[PDB]
Amino acid sequence: SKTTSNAGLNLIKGFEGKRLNAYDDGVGVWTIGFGTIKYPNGVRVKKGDTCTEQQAETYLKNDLTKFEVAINKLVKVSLTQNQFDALASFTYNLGETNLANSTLLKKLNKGDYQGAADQFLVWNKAGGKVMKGLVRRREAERALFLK
Amino acid sequence: SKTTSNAGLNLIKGFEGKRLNAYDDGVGVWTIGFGTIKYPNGVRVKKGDTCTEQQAETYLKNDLTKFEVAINKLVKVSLTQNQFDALASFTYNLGETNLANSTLLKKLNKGDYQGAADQFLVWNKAGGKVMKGLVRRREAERALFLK
Repeated sequence: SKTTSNAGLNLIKGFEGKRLNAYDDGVGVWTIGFGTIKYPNGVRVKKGDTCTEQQAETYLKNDLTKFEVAINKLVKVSLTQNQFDALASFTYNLGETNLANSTLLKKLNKGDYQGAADQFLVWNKAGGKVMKGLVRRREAERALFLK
Repeated sequence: SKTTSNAGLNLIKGFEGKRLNAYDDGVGVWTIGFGTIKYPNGVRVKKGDTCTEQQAETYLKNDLTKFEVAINKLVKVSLTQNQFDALASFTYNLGETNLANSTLLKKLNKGDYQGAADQFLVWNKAGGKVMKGLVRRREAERALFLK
């Protein structure tokens, strides 16, 4: 069973940004590193927390584990490491339920890799508006999937 | 018995957006207007459909009826219109079963309005992922509920 490799980690790190001081993510949930809100020991991130780059990467790798488990359970065809990494970014962003219900996964499990790759681009909306950042993200994920 | 007023309608329009051309939501469900997937005559939205803003408003008001019915059946205490509208947004987003089983409804039906208001905030997850947009929705619903 696969885990997220450096291609997927770099993708996600680019999207989350690097923040070594805890920050309000905009809705009052304190966050640090590359999108971490809870340390692997269960302690919640709080205002005033600081971390190192290595700690942030470890925390990201931990945050990914549940979504990696979901991908390994849900996908029933072979994946290149690039394809797994693209799905890890997609699923980290959108959650396991969106992956489980997606047309992407339906087509993927039929062996239709090209159709699945094109489904990444459908998920470009937040609040019904197409977001340029989500377009760029889905395009990067599709590009890695097809690499 | 109550129906959703302009306040709840604006809350829901906020996070559904407005799209007068039908679009795929990523799970193969074509969607139009303010999150409508089935017209009031039971006909499913399909690719190529278009509607006017007025039609979209009518369709959204129709979509809300099942959730309004659920709230009026499940809630056993008085509600201001603001509180009803907050619950309409919450239940539109999360569904009748989640409302029925919620600590939110349990506290509300004991007459514990402040406890219920605070329970809005725990419903900020999708597919194992805390979502900033969901936190925003829940905080807006709580604020309207408390107004």
